[PDB]
Amino acid sequence: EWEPMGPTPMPGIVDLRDWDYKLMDRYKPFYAPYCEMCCFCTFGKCDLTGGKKGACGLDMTAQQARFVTIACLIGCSAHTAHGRHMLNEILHIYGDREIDMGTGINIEAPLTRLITGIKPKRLSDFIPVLDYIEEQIAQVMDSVHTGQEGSNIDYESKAFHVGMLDSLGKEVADIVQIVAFDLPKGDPDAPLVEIGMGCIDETKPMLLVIGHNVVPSVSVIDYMREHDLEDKIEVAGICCTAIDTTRYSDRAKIVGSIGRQLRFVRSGIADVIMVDEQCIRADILEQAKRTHAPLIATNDKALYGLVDRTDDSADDIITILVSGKEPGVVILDPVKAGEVAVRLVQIMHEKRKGLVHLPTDEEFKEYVEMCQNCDANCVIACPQGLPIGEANKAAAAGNIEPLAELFDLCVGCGRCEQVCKKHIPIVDVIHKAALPLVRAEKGMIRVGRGPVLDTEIRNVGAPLVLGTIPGIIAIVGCGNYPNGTKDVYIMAKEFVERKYIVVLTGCGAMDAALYRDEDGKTLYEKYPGDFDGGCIVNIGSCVSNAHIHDAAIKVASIFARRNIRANYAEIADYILNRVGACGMAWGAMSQKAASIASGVNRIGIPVVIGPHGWKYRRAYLGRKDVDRDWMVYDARDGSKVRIEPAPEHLLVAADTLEEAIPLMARLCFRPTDNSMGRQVKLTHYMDLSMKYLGKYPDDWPVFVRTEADLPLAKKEEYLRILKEDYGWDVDLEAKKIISGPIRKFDVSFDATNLEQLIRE
Amino acid sequence: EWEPMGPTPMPGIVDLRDWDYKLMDRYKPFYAPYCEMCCFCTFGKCDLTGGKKGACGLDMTAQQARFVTIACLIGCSAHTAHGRHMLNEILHIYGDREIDMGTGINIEAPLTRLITGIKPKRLSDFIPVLDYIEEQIAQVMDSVHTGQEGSNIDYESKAFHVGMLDSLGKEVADIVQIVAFDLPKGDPDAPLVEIGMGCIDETKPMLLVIGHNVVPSVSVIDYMREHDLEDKIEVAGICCTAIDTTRYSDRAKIVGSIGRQLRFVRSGIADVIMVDEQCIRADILEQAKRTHAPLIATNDKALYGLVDRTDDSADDIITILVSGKEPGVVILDPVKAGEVAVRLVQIMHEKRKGLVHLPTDEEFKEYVEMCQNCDANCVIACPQGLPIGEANKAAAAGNIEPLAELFDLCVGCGRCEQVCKKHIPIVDVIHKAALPLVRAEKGMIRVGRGPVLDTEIRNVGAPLVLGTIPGIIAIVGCGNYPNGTKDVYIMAKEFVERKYIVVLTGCGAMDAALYRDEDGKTLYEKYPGDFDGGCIVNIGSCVSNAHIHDAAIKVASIFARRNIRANYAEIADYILNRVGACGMAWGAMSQKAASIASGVNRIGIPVVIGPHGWKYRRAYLGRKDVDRDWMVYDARDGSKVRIEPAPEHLLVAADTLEEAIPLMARLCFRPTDNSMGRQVKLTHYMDLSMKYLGKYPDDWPVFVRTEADLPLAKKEEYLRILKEDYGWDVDLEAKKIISGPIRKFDVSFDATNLEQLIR
Amino acid sequence: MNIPFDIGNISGPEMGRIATPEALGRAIKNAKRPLLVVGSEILEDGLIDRAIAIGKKGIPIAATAHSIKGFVDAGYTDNVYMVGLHELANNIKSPDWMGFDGKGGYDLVAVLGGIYYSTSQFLISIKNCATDPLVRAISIDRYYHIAARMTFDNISRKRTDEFKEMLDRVVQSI
Amino acid sequence: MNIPFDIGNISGPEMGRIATPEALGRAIKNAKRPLLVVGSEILEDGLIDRAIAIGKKGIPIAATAHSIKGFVDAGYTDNVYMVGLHELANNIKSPDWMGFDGKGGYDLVAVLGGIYYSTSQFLISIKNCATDPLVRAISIDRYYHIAARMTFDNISRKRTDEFKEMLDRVVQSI
Ligand code: SF4
Ligand code: SF4
Ligand code: SF4
Ligand code: SF4
Ligand code: SF4
Ligand code: SF4
Ligand code: SF4
Ligand SMILES: [Cl-]
Ligand SMILES: [K+]
Ligand SMILES: [K+]
Repeated sequence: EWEPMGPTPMPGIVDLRDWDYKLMDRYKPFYAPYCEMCCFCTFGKCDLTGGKKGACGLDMTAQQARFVTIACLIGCSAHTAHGRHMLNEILHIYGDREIDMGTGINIEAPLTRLITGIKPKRLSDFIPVLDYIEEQIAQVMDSVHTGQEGSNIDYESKAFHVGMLDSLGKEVADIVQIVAFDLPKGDPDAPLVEIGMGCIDETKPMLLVIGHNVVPSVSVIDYMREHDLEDKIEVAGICCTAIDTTRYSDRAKIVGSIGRQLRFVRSGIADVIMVDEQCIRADILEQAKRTHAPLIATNDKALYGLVDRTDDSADDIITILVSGKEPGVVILDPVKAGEVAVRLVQIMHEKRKGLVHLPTDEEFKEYVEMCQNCDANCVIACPQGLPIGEANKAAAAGNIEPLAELFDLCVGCGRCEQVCKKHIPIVDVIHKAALPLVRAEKGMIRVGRGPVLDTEIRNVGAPLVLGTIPGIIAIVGCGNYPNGTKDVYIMAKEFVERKYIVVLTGCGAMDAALYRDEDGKTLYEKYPGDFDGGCIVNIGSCVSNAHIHDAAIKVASIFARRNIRANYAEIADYILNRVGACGMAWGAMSQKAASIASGVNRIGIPVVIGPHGWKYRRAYLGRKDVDRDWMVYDARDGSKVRIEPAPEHLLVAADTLEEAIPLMARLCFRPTDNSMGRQVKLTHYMDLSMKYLGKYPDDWPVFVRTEADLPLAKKEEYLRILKEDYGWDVDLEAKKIISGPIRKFDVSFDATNLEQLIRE
Repeated sequence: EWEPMGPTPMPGIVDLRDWDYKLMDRYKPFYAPYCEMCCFCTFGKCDLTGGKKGACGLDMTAQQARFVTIACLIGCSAHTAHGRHMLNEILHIYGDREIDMGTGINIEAPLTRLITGIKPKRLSDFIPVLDYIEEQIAQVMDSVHTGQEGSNIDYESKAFHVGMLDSLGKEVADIVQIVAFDLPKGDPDAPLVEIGMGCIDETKPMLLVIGHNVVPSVSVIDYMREHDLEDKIEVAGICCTAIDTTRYSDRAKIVGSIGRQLRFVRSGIADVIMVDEQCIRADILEQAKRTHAPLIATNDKALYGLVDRTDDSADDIITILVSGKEPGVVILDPVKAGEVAVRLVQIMHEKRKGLVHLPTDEEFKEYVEMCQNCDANCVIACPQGLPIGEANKAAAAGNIEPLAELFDLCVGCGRCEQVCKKHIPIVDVIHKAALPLVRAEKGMIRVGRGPVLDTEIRNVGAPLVLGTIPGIIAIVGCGNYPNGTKDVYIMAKEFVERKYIVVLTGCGAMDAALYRDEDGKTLYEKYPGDFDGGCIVNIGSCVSNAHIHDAAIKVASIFARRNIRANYAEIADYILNRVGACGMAWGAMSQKAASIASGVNRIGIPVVIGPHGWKYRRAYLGRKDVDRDWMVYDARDGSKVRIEPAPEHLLVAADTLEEAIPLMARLCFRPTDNSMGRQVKLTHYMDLSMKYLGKYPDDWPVFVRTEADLPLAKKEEYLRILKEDYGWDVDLEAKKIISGPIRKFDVSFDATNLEQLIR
Repeated sequence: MNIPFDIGNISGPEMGRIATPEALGRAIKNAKRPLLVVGSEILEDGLIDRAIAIGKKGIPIAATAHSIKGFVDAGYTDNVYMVGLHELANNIKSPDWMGFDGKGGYDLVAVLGGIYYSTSQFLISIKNCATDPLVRAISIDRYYHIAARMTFDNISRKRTDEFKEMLDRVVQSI
Repeated sequence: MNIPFDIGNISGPEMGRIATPEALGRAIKNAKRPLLVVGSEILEDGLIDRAIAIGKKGIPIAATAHSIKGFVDAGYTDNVYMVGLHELANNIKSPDWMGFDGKGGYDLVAVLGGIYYSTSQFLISIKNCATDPLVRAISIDRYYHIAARMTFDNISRKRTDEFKEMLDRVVQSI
C-alpha cells in the first residue's frame, strides 16, 4: 500500500543470515574464552580449552557464540518485556493512544517499518510487533539448548538476529512512552535538568527512584502535581528511570549512573526508595533497611521476598511501612505505588531527620589506622584494582587525597569489603574522604529528546553521506569504566568541538554531564541540542538508543530515497557503505549493552567498547591486510573494488581514552566519501592521533586516494611524507600523487556488498 | 459456562508465588554451586564462594537460583518453540483441524484449562495459549538480567513459574501432533516396534532421523507410502523423533537414546542422516561426513553452516549431495526434505557399499597395544570415570571383556578421545570390543500412547488416592546415567511387579525396552499398556510428559469433582496431598529435563534424579526433623495437623539404583492414605528397603498411625520392634499400638495447605 | 599438579589443599563431633574395613548410597546411620539440625569411598553454605577433592594399594 | 598460593606456570620470532626503559593502548608498532598474518606493562585459538597471568622494586 513489501517481512533466524555472513566474512568473530568451560548440562562440566568439543559435540568457539547469544537474549528480553509491560498498563490505565510524533516527523517508527513492514497508527498496533519479537525470542532461546546449532557462525547470526529484535524492542518501548506520556518529540531546545550526587536538596523529603520503567514515576509526578507538592518534595533517580522521569517533569533531578548507585543509597539521603526493574542493586533491600528508608518494589521482575500488597489500601501500606513491621512492600499497581511513595516520603523525612549514615571523623580515623595494607586482598577483589590499602595508610598519616581520588574511579560494586578481615566499610571510607567533591558534583544535562526530526535528516543527510559532516558519534552504554567517568566527557567534548554529531544515551549521557569547562559550562549548557554537526544531543534512556538506528534509516529513505518496508539488508548495507558513524560504550557491562551492540552492528554501524568488554568473550574484528575481505561491488557495472578498511572493525575493545579517540575517528571513514569529506575526516584522524598518541598512524596513507584527500593546512609535508617515508611516487613540485593509493577515486562509486543491488 | 473461571487465569510471575512459598517453606531450596563464580556481566568475573555477593549485589544463593531459572527458561523455550513451529507448519501445510481426542476423553487439554482457563476446540485455538507462554518467557528472561531479583526464593518461584509454562508448552506441542497426524489417543494396546543398536536391517537403504520435531519425518513416511517403498527402506530414529515417528508408522524402528547416538552414527549404518532440533550431536556434520552420509538439516535451530536450499528443486539438491560438492544441506520445507531424504537414501545405499567405519581386528589390536595406560588422562576427561586404559591393556593381553563392558556404561560424549595423545578412537574401540552385544541389542517397545483415558482415571482414582494402588512411577528423562542403561529397566520391572502404575517417556522409555527377562520378553511385551496397576505404559516423547500432569489433574476433576478452570493452586495442593506419585529422571541431563522437573514439582509431584543431577546446583529438600515444616490444615475445621514426611523431598538426587528404589517407594506416601493403602505402600517400602539395603529404614515407624497400617505378614514382629526398639507403648497381647504414632488415624482428615479451602 | 577426577571441576578460586595422611587423621581427632561419610565405593577393595576401624574409634558413620548393606554384611552397624548424601548435605549446613544422636551438629565431615562427582558437589555445598558455624569438610578418598578443605591428590585405581597405605595411615592417626 | 589480579579469573584447568626470570628470558631468547607486547602501564615506574632494552636486542614491540606516546617521547620508535590489543590478538592467532615486517607470524608473545583484565583476555585468546601453529604466550609483568603459559607470581605495587629486580633479570637473560 504505502510502500512495496520488501523481501524480509518479520524475518526468522535464516531470513537475514546471508546479510550476517556478509558482515562476518569481513569482520570475523574473535573469541577470548573468559570461562574455558561449560556448566549448562549434567554431562559437564566440560573443559573446552584449546578448541576442544564438549560432551555434546559443541566446539569451544561455538560455545562462545552460544554464550553471547544467551547474553543478547537476556538484553533483548529486558527491552521487549519492558515495552510489553508499559503497553499492557498504558492500555489498561490510560487507554489506546494514536501515534502522533509531531509535524516534523512522517515515519513514526523506521525500525518497525524496516523489520516488520507494519506502519503503526495507534499504540495498540505495537501488540503484533511485540508478539513477533516474543515468538522469535523463544525460537532463538530454543537454539541455545544442548544439541542444537553446531556452527559458531550460525550462532553469531542468531545473536545478530537477537540484536535486531532488540533494536525493534527498544523502539517499541520508547515510542510507546513518548506517545502515552507526551515526552519530548525531537525537541532541539529540550529543557536542561540538574544532575550529580551533590545536586540533591537534603532539606526536603527525598524520593529516590531506581530502574528503567517510568510508569510508576509518572504516577508520582501526577500525584505531586494534583496536590501541589512539586516544590515540597525532591524526586531524583538513578539509571534510566531518572532520564525518563525528567523527560516527563523537568522539576525532577538525576542523581547519577550505575557506578553511583551504591554510594548514594549508603549516603542515606533518600527517605523512601522506589525501584522498578533492571540495573538495580540486588541488595537494595538490605541497603535501604540500613538507612531506615522503606523500599517500594513496583515490578514483578524484582520482589526481594517482600509481601505483595497490591490489593491493600494505601493507608494500610503506609501504616505497615511507617511502623517498621515490614522493611518494604510490593505494589504492582503504579497509580497506588505513586500515592504511597509521595505520602510516605513526607512522613519518613521527619522520622529520619538527624540520622547519620557515613563514618564519623573518629570512625574514619579508626578504619584507616586498623588497615593492614594487605599485599593482595581488597585490591584483588576490586574489578579496577584500586590501591585501597595504600590510600588507607596515606589517610592514616594525614593525606586523604589518595582515598578521595578513588571515589570516581570506583564503580560502587562492594566486592572489596567482603575480603577484608578488619571489616572496614571501604566504599563508605572512600565516600567520606571525598565528601567535599561529592557535595560539589552538580552538573546540568538536556532531557531525553527522543527521535531525530525529518527536518534534521534533510539538513545533514547529504553532508553526512559525503563525509563533510565527519560522522555521528554515539556515546552510550553502562559505566563500568576503566578509569573514571571523565573519559566519556572528554570523548564527547573532543568530537563536538570538531563538528561531529554527538548523541548520548543512558549512563554515558549522565556521566558526560558531570564536568564543566573553563567557562563553567557543561556540554549540554554550551552546545545546542539539534541533531546537527557541533551539537550535543541527549537522545534519552537506553531504549532511546533505537532513535539512532532510526536516524540512519531515515537518511536511507529521505536522502537516498530507498524503500525501507521489510527491506533490512538493503538499508543496513547502505548504512555500512555510506553513513559515517561510530558507537562508543566505554563502560559496557550489562546484557542489554551486548544486545544493543548486536542490533547496532547488524544495521551496519561499528561500536567501540572499553577494556572490560573483552569479558563478553566475542568481538568482530577485520583483517585490514587480507585483500579478499575488502571487496565491494560497484553497483553501476558489477565490478569488484578493493576498499580501505572503512570501518576497519565492527565491534572492538580499546584500552584507554587516548587509544579510543583516534580509533573512533578512524571508524567513521566510509568508502563513498568524496574528496572534501575524506579530507575533513582525515584531518581529525591525523590531528587526534598526533594529539593523544604523539605520532601519526603507521598506515594513514591507506585512507588517501588523491591529493584532494589530504588535510589542507599540511598538504605539502603530507605529500613529502608519502614520498620519502611510504615510498609513494609523488611529484612534490606539482603536488601530484602518481602511484601509491590503494584505489582510484570516483565520485560516482556506487559501493555495495549486495549482488541484488547490481544494475548491470 | 462449562466451569466457573478460577482465580489464576493466564497467571504471571506473582499470581502463583504464594503456592510456590507453600512448596518452598516445606521443601526449601538447597544449593551446591558447581561453579562458585558468575561470568554474566563485565563487572565480573565475580567470586561468590562462601555466600558472598557479586559486584551487582546478588548473593551466592540467589545466583544459583538465577542459573537454574535460565536452564528452565531454555528448556521451556525448547518445548514451546517446538510446538509453535509444528503448529505453524501444520496450519500452513495441512490446515486447521478440530481437536478430537476420541470418545474416551472429554477434557482435551487439562493443563490448558488449568493454567489459561481456555477450552480449546481447534488447533488454531492453541495460538493464544502459545502467545501467553511466549510473553511470559520474555518477562522472566527479563528477570535474569543483572540488577533484577535479589531473593533466591523469588527466583525459585520464577523457575517454578517457568516450569509450569513448560508443562503447558509440552501439552500444546503433543496435542497438536496427536491431532494433526492421528497419533494414538490413549491406546492401551498400542503397537510394539523394534528398538536397539542391533534391530536395523543393514542390507536395506537406511535413513536415520535425529531430534524432536517429527514434521519432516511425517513427509518421509507419507512419501514412502505413496511410492510403495515402506518395505524397501529402513527408517529409524534416535531420541524423541524416533518415538514420534513410530507413533505415526509402526513400520519405523528406534535405534536408541542420546547415549547411543554417537556410536550409531560412527557405525556408518546410516546412508543419509536427517536432523531437526534438540539433543542432536553438535558435531553431526563432522560425523556424517566421516561416514560419507549426507546430512539433511530441517530446522533453523541447527544449520551447521550449510547452504539453505529450501527453494531449490529436489532434483538439484539430490544432484549436489550425490556428487559430494556439499556434505549436507538445509531444507526448511518439510515436504521437500522428506522427498529428498527418501530419494537420496536409495542412491547413497548403493554408493556407500564397501565402506568400513569401525576399527578392523588388526587396527583394534594396534590401538589397545599402543595405549600407554595413562594414570589420569582419558579417565579424568570421562564423565563416568571409566577405566579405559586398564580395559585397553586387558584387551592387549587377550581379554576384551573389560572393554566390552564399557559400551553400555559409556554415554557417547567423545571427551575421552580429545585428551589422548596417541589419538586412539576410544569410542570406536569400545564399540568394536562389544560389537557382538551391540548387534544383539534387539528390544521391543510399545509406541507412545499419549493421553490417559477417562475410563482409566475412573478405574484407578480411588485406589490411587486411598493408596491401594501404591503410586504412579514415572521413569523419564535423559540417559546420562551413572552406571549404564539397565538401572531404569530394573526400576520399571521392580515397580510393575509390585503393581504400581509404571509410565515412561523419552530416553527412559527407550532404555527400559532394551532388556529381556528369563522368558525372553521385554517389559512392554510382558505387561499390558493400560494406565493401571501392574502395567507398563510408554506415554511417548519428552513432550508427552504433559500427559502425566494431565492424568493427575483429571483425578482431581473426574474422581474428586474439583474445578480446574484457572484453578492451579487448588489442583496442585490436591495432587501433593492425595495423589501418590514419583518421578525418576535417573539420567537427567538437559535444560529440558530441568524445566520438566520444575513443572512436575510445581503441580505437587516429587522427582528423584541421578547423581549427575547435583550439577543443576539446586534441589528442593525437606527437613523431616523440623515439626513446623510439616503442618497441614484439616479442611473440616481449620485445625493444624503435623503429618509424616509424605513426600519427604520434592527434588532429590540419589547415587545408586539400590538407594533410589526404596526412596521412590518412600516418596509415594501421602497423608490421605487409608489403612489398607498405607499398608500396601509400607509393605513395599519395608520389603524394598530390606531387599536393596539389607536393613529396614531407621525411621520407618513414622509411617505407622495404627496397627492396620502395618504389613500383614510381619505385623506381630513389627509390633514387637515398635515396642522394644522404638519405645512405643504397644500391647503385644492385644496386638494394638497405644502410643508412639505421629498422629491419630482419622479417615475424615481433609488435608490441605490452602487456607482458602478451610470450611 | 593436582588433578580433579573430572578435569572440568574447576569451581572457583578456593581449591582444596593437599594434606598428609597424618594431618587428615589429626583433623578427625581434633574434631569435637566428626562424621565419616561413605558412599557406594566403600563396598569395594576392602575399604569398609577402614570405615569400620574409624567408626570403632567412637565416630558416627553416615552410610550413603546403598553402603549400609556392606555394614550389615560386615556385622558393624552400631553408630552407623542410613541417609542420602543429598539430604545429609542440607542437614549438615542447617545449624538447627541436632545430628544423628540428637546432641548437635558436626564440626568436621570426612568423605571416603564416594562417587566422585556427587561427593564433590556434597563437599562444595558444605564449603559454600556451612559457614557459621563453620563445618570443615575433608576428603580421605582416592580423589583430589578440589571442593574439600583438605584432601589427598588423585590416586589411580591401578595404584589402589598406595591409596590403602595412605588411608591406613589416616586411621592410625585418629 | 598463586593470586590472579582478579580473584575471579579462574578460567579453567590449564593454569599458568610460575617461571623464574631466567626461564622467561630464555624463552624469548629461544624464540625464532618473539614479540614484546606492552600496554598503558609501561608508561610508569621507568618500565619503558626495560621494554626499550628488550627491543634493542632485536625484538619487535607491539605498543598497545597509547604506549606509543612513551616510545615517541623516549626517542625509541624503531621496530615499535602502533596496534590495538584486540586486533593484535586476532592477528597473532591468524596463521596467514605475516607480522609487522611481513615475514611471518610470531612464535613467542611476551606481555609487560598491561592493564590486567584486558591483557589476561588477550593471553586467553592466544592460549585457546593460536594452537596450530602453536604460539607460546608468557608474562613478564607484575601479575600472575593465569592465562599465560608461563608467568611470575603477583607482585604488589608497593613491592614494585622487587618486580623491577626480576624484570631486569629477564632482560639480562634474553
Ligand atoms: S551443553 Fe555441551 S559443552 Fe555444555 S556442559 Fe553440556 S555437554 Fe558440556
Ligand atoms: S566498591 Fe569500588 S573500591 Fe570496592 S571493589 Fe568495587 S570498584 Fe573497587
Ligand atoms: S583488605 Fe582491609 S585491611 Fe586489607 S588492605 Fe584492604 S581495607 Fe586494608
Ligand atoms: S564462569 Fe560462567 S560459563 Fe563458566 S562455569 Fe561459571 S557460570 Fe558456567
Ligand atoms: S551479573 Fe552480578 S554476579 Fe554476575 S558477573 Fe555481573 S556483577 Fe558479577
Ligand atoms: S565417550 Fe564414553 S568412555 Fe569416552 S568420555 Fe564419554 S562416556 Fe567416557
Ligand atoms: S589417554 Fe589414550 S593412551 Fe592414555 S590411557 Fe587413555 S586411551 Fe590409553
Ligand atoms: Cl548502493
Ligand atoms: K583486581
Ligand atoms: K572423570
